Amino acid sequence: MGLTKADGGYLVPFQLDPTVIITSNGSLNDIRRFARQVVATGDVWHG
Amino acid sequence: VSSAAVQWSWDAEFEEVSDDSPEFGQPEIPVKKAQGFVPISIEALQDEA
Repeated sequence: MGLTKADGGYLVPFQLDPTVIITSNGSLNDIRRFARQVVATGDVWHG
Repeated sequence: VSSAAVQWSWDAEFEEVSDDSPEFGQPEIPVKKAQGFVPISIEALQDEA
């Protein structure tokens, strides 16, 4: 009788960590720190 | 409910009366439905004034 499932390993509680880990890379970009940002009202901006 | 009027008559002495039962009728009015519909985009609902 050890830790194998068929020899008593079915009595051990199952442990889970509900938190999720992000596995993507993402992107870090810096245009918006230098560029000119405007707020529009319709669907087209002219100049 | 609709009906008509009883039809009297001028009768002599010792004269049998006539059967003057009225005749009823019932109007009927069914109810019908009308609908109108116009969709909109999410874009226009925000941009248009």
